[PDB]
Amino acid sequence: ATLNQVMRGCRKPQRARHAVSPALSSIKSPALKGVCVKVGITRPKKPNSGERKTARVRLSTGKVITAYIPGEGHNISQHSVVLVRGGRAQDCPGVRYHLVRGALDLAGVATRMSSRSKYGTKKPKKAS
Amino acid sequence: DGLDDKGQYQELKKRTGMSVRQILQLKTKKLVHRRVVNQTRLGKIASDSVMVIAGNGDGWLGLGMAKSVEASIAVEKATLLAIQNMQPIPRYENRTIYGEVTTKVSGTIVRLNSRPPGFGLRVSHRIFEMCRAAGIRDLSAKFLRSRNPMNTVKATYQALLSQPNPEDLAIGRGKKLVDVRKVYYGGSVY
Amino acid sequence: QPVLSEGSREIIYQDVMEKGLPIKAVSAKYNVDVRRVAAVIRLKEIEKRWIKEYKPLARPYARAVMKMLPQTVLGGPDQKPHESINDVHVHSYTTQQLFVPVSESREFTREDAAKAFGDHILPVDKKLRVPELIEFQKDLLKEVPLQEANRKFLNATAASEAKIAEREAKRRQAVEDAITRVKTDRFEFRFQEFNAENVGHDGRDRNAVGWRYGVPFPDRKRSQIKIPTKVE
Amino acid sequence: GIQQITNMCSHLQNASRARLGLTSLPNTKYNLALALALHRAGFISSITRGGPHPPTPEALMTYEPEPVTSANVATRRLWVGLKYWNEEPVLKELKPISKPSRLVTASLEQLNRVARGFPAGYMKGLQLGECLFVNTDRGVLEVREAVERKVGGLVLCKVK
Amino acid sequence: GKGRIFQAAKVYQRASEAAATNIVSGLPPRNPPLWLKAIESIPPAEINTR
Amino acid sequence: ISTQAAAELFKPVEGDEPEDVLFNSLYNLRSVELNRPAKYNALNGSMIRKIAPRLLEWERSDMANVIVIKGSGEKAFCAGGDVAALAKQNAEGPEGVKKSVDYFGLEYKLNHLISTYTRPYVAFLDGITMGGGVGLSIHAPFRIATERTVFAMPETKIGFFPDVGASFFLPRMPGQVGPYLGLTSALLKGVQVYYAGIATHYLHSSSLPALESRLAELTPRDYWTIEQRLSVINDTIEEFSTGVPYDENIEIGGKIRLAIDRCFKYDKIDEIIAALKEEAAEGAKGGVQSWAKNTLEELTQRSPTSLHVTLRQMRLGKSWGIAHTFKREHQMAAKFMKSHDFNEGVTALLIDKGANGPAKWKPASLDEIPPGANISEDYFRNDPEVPVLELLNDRSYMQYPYNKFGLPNDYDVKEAIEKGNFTREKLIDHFVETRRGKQGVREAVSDVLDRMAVRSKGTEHVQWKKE
Amino acid sequence: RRPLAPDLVVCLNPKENMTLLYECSLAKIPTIGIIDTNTNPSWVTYQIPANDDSLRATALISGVLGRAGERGQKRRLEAAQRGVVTWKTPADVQGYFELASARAADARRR
Amino acid sequence: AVVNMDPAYMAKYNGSEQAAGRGSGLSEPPAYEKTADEKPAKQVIANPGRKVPTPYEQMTFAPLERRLDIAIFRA
Amino acid sequence: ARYLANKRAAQAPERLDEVFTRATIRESTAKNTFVPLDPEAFVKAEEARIKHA
RNA sequence: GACUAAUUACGUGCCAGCAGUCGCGGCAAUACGUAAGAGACUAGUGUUAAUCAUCAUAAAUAGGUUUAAAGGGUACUCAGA
RNA sequence: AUAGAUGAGUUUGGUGAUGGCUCUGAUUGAACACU
Ligand SMILES: [K+]
Ligand SMILES: [K+]
Ligand SMILES: [K+]
Ligand SMILES: [Mg+2]
Ligand SMILES: [Mg+2]
Ligand SMILES: [Mg+2]
Ligand SMILES: [Mg+2]
Ligand SMILES: [Mg+2]
Ligand SMILES: [Mg+2]
Ligand SMILES: [Mg+2]
Ligand SMILES: [Mg+2]
Ligand SMILES: [Mg+2]
Ligand SMILES: [Mg+2]
Ligand SMILES: [Mg+2]
Repeated sequence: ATLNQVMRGCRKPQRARHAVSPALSSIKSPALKGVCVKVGITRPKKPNSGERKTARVRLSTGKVITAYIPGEGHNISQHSVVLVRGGRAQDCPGVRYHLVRGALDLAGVATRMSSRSKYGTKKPKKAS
Repeated sequence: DGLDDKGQYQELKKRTGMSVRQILQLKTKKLVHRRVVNQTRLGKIASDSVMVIAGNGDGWLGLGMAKSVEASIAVEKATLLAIQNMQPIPRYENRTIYGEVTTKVSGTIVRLNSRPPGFGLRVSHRIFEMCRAAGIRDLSAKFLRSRNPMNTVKATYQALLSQPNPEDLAIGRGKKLVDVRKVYYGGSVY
Repeated sequence: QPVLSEGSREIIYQDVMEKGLPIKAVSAKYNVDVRRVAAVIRLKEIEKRWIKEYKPLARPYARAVMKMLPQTVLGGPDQKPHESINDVHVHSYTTQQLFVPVSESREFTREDAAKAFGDHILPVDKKLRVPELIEFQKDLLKEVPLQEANRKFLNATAASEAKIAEREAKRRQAVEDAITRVKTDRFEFRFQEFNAENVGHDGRDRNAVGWRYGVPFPDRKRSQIKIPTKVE
Repeated sequence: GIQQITNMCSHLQNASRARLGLTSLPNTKYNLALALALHRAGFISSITRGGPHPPTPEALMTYEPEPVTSANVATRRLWVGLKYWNEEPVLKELKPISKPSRLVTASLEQLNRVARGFPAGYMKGLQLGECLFVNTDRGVLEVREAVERKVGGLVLCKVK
Repeated sequence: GKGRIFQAAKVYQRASEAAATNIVSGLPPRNPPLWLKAIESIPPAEINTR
Repeated sequence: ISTQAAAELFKPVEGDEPEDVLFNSLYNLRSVELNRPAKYNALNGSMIRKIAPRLLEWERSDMANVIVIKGSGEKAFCAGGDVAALAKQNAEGPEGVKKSVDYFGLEYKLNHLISTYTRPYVAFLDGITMGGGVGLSIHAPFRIATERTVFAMPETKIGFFPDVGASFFLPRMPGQVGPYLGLTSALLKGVQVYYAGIATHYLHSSSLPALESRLAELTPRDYWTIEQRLSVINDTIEEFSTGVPYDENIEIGGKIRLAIDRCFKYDKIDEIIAALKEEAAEGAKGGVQSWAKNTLEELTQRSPTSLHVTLRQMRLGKSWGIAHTFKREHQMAAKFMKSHDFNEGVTALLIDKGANGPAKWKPASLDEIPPGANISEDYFRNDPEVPVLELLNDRSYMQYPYNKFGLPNDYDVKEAIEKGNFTREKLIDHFVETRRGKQGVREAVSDVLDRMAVRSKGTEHVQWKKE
Repeated sequence: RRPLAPDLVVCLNPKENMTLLYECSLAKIPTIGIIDTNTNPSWVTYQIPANDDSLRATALISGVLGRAGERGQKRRLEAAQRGVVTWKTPADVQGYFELASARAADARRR
Repeated sequence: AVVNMDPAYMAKYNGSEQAAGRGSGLSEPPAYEKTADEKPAKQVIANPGRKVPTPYEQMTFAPLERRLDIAIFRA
Repeated sequence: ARYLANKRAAQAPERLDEVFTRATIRESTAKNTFVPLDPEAFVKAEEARIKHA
């Protein structure tokens, strides 16, 4: 562009990129509380295979999102208050959130030894 | 002294003209390693194309490149070619290049800048190897267009061979190009 | 690197305190940096305090350690100079790679090189700690006898320290003429005078006096220095 | 105007790229000012005002140019001798900085910074071999000739 | 540019630089080619200038 | 001499033209071009003050490796000095006479600087070279002649003497050619300047442009001695030679050359003219009757005082140093400004352009000077009123350090014979090979043997005729 | 030993063999060539502008360069008789002398 | 870093000789020619102790040498 | 002081080593920028009228 | 697992699960879970969210549009350059 | 203020480009999990 074209305002902001977790990025929040509208299973896409434990959560802001339940085995069900954070399930379409394991109603993996802080597991205290 | 257990440095010992013990004292480094493939009537044929550099650390650098079905053989071909393609690289005070240089190799532009003493090798990983092998200690580099591993080494090596020669620039213009830092301290302070 | 032996430290103390020679002369004589000569005197003065106050010296520790370190003996045997007293600091401006185009037959000197680096830069001829050595070496070039060349060197160093000692005297005086000491029943109030108008054209002057306005506490910033930086 | 200096810079690049021993330029005081500085800096070999045909090569300095009047001012041209040393042109690159669309002016402290190889303003630091020509009230000068005389002005072009 | 890079005019400059120092740093350089001193004072002539 | 000391000694005096000399600078070449073609590039104080500072300055450079001096037009390189102006000043009392003595002061400081220059110096004698033009050339190791070259020293015609270093170059030329060229003021043209020895090379005027563009390419090493540098330039000039004329023969050679050695070997101009009459006489075995008669008709026209002074310096200059020569000539020239012949010869020939008849010297002829008379010592005695000439440097020598780049002369052929035991034909090939096919060696060496060599041992070998 | 390469190449028809001249450029070998009006002068170090299609001009140029070599060989062998060698041992043979004395030095102790 | 300046050199030379030639001083013959000549060329004028590298890389951890606890351990 | 020093430099004489080393440029080209009217503009205009007719 | 400093054994068998990017898991998995070891930071450590820089990735400094995003169907023209 | 300018993974049978994405650096009036 020429100096005249720039002076008239040719330079504009690049088109925005969609966030990984829009429900949290839109309002600058790190996490949000919500009630489980449904707790079921989602199927990955072409390459991977299995059953991914997901939950349809109604955030405190009114949005209904699908969150992934990390870990082996969970305790939440219909009408369960859980905390939601960012991060998505890469192979699951529409699952753009995770549930916190040490959340209100969702419990941490009991028989967890490695990476306990990721799954809200208290230390076994077997030594004491 | 039984150092060459495979007779690989026998031909290189004739071209260059240095003992096998002196050849092993060079600073070699495998910079680039590509897995190229060619489609033939008999199916794919995957090769290992590698680039190797060789230098003394005191103003000599050589670039070798070869491919082979075996990754080990390609590294030896490139090493022999790198040790025989060594060339003297001019250095300012045996620590940096003369002025600024910009070389282009097929959409890969490299810009090398001379820096004062104590500046260090604030350059990318592959340029750090070439400078640390040729004997350079103070340099600044910048890729402008493309970061192709192969063309970044070819453009960097070609830039070190096309530095502005102050002795020629002076005779061309009919004017001295006085080394201010040399007159200031009464000699070259390496 | 070697260390000044116990005998050498004493020799330095006598030439500067008893013989009254200038520090620059003792530095140039024994090839000891003026910063080290000034330190050997301060450390020796502290020994005289201990010896006077009857404090026991760490003599067992001193002897056993001095044997482990290389030493230079100032005096009869002049084997090598203790250190280089003419090391100049490499200024940032003098580190740049400059190739100035000039006529084919110009006499480009160190004065011209200093200006090629900057308008305010000085040649190494003026950055020496004992700059009288240059004028001393120029005398030898003029076939001046050594005994006379040494005389001019002492008078040159002895005269330079007179100006330095005179500047410091007038300096400290101006620092006291600006202080009004009012003695009260408990303390002594010191009223230092200053020009409250020297705050810069925008009020942002590094040397301005007063707690600056429009700035919060930096107590929550990383790398914040909260310990004394100068024990004066 | 500045457009003529911009044409003089690109033309000399093309004449040196073609390894021509001679080259002509339109006869203007502005082109003559820059040519005298290039000759004064040692980038060109000669400057001579002449007609549409180059003067005799051998007797170039002793050439007798006729007076320039309104009867021939339209055919006058400045003939420049180009240098080539070590199989390389001495005037390889002539990159303009101030253009018809924008006239870039530098201060004395910016030229002092660009002379030692540090960027300042829209200019960049000079490296080994590069030169910079500034159009000042004292004539077209080299950046190191300008800082010596302590003046700024319009930046014309950077000669590699 | 299909043509190749001919550096025939710079054989002396290139050969004299390669012979200045030794590849084995810390040793004196070997004897140079026998032709280096022959054309020491016979530089090439300027070419390609129109 | 410092840079400022030179700029202060050669200040531009009022009346100096700004472009009497054109100075060019190329890669390794520094050029000086005299630019007064209308006046045949005649030297004067204006242009001498522009050349001396440059030569002193280029001498402080390591990038100026070859110095070339030349003329502007196609007719002259440098046709004498501004002697016509000196004759006018001399007629303005002693105040005007010193102005002339100060001119020769500058002119000699320059010739001494050229003779003792510490860089290769080349002169393109592409035109008439007389007077001042001779001083800028003869003292150089390389002196290139062309078909346009015309050498002569017409000083005795104007009641003067060979002034610019001629008291050092002519006395030590092969045979008595020095005194002959100085006294008779003979005029050599083209290749004859190259066979005589005044020029070291012979090229064509059209090859000089290409030679300069090549001299500029020669980049020596800083550690090369002056000898190696002169050898590189000597081999470069011999590449642009297109051969000497195929029909033009050596002018001063054979009979004429032998006559010069017999007639110009005395120390009295009266005896020299007496010997010439013997050659011009009928039956003289020399066979140069036509030549002897012509030279006689010339000497009678030259100033009789100049002949005595000239013949005297040719015998003394043979033992003088080059620095001591320019100082003595500065004293001699001072005496000529006061003399009557110089002011008369110049005013009658140059200012009047031959009008008012010929000149009228102090004595009407040589017969007026009696045998016992000695009109030379007066000129060879320093004058305390004239300060000694202060040269730009303290260098000097008794013989040119590098003056063996021309053709071989009697000295070279003699050394080769007294050293080796060559033969007639073998000796000629010794020089044709030693000089690497330099044009004119076979003709020159052949001539030297025709005069100063005889078969003392028969066809076996050849020795000199002396003994 | 590594085979020998020429220290100088005199090509009488550069236009027809650029493979030879390009290997001399890579090997840093000076070259002389007869450059005709259609030949590229950048292929050789020293050009001889002349007609390369005439066997009469090629014989003259070649004969003149042959006399040059002959005249140079005569001086080299004349200086040798006086005990003056105009060259130094090449690097190839130079290294052999070093390791040769080493084998003698090894047996020196043993 | 610092550089050592010999007063004897600065008293006899003003640094002009360092800018001879084409700006970087006169050229010396290559190493394969010096020893060949039995006569060694005159010593080139320059400040003594030049053309020796400075170990800047070895000063990476110099700031630590200024702490009080470290200085006590170095004493 | 800052003004006098800066004005002095802008009007200082060139360096002597720069004068005795720089090549010559004929003043006929380096200073003759003025272009006057053709002195023969009237004679030529009268001859051009005759030829055009 | 690689980017990214740091390994084996067993269990599981495209399941359970890991995953910032590329990916891993289909019965002899250094990528999942456990065990031990190793590499790191430490009264903090990870994760989520955000900002700058990376990004000459809206280029005034400083980009680009034959074939990859991008030359208006056309050039006479007011403003403007 | 003169030291201050750096990359890495990932499209292809393969190669060179184009062009996003992610990681590498610093940080928060942060929140959460394990402490
Ligand atoms: K890209
Ligand atoms: K002429
Ligand atoms: K992939
Ligand atoms: Mg994916
Ligand atoms: Mg563990
Ligand atoms: Mg042909
Ligand atoms: Mg790893
Ligand atoms: Mg994990
Ligand atoms: Mg695991
Ligand atoms: Mg803490
Ligand atoms: Mg279209
Ligand atoms: Mg439309
Ligand atoms: Mg359309
Ligand atoms: Mg395809």
